[PDB]
Amino acid sequence: GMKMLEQLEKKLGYTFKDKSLLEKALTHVSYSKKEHYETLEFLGDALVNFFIVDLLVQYSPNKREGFLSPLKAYLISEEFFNLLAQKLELHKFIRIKRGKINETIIGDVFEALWAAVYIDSGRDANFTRELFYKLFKEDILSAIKEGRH
Amino acid sequence: GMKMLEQLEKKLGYTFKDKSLLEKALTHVSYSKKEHYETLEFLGDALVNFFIVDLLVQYSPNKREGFLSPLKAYLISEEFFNLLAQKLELHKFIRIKRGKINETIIGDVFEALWAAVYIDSGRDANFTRELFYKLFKEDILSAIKEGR
Ligand SMILES: [Mg+2]
Ligand SMILES: [Mg+2]
Repeated sequence: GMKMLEQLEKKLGYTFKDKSLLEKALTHVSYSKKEHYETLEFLGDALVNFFIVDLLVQYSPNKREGFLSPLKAYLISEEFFNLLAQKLELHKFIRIKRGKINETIIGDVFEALWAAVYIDSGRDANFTRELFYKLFKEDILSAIKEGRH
Repeated sequence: GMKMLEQLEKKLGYTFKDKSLLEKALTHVSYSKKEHYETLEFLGDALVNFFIVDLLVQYSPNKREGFLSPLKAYLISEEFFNLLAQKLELHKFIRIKRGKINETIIGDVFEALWAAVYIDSGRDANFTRELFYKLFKEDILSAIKEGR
């Protein structure tokens, strides 16, 4: 009946001050050239990279870089990022032209989405960090015990 | 603390609650197989990459990723990390046995220092990022505008 252009803030557990910041992260070039998520994703690349290795360092049974690197590569692959986005029904809110979206846009939007939240929050790394954990902390650890990649 | 640490802190502009936390970041495995900077370096790598890209995203006059990546590549270079490490004469505090300090090792310790700052502060990314800007934002800015 309702919820089509949004409901994702209800998934995240975060309501944006600036809606066009959430929009932008969900907007691919083909749909909008003025403002799309390219610059947000670049930030979100490194922003999310820190959220994950900060967990890695803490919960991995090892500690040595040799056992952390192959595990790190996995937890920050588009593939895994998809499994994290699926929990967001991300594909649903992306604003993309034509019928070819793909798995590359997704994780990237997954990337631009946590950078938008970051920036929305007034550059609140901790909060945003914590918002990220409430959603996928569970899943990352799990992925840490089974040892994938 | 100790008869040395205390000065790394005044330069850094931050005093640790955990003294051995800062030491482990300065300690090469050659000096202590048990507690050495390797894991902190893991953290601080992602940590430092974050602070710097954040500044990049913010102050770059060109936003196109095709413009961003390059300067970034330098901003995380071990060359540039050494530029920043010089600001606290970090080689002076590094713990190492049989063998000499390098720029690489200095870059690895730079990373490890910031992860330890981050952890010792209560895993406070905001505070740590600001301490990082207080010290280095000015050099990163002059840098971004193709400052040799
Ligand atoms: Mg990406
Ligand atoms: Mg390193």
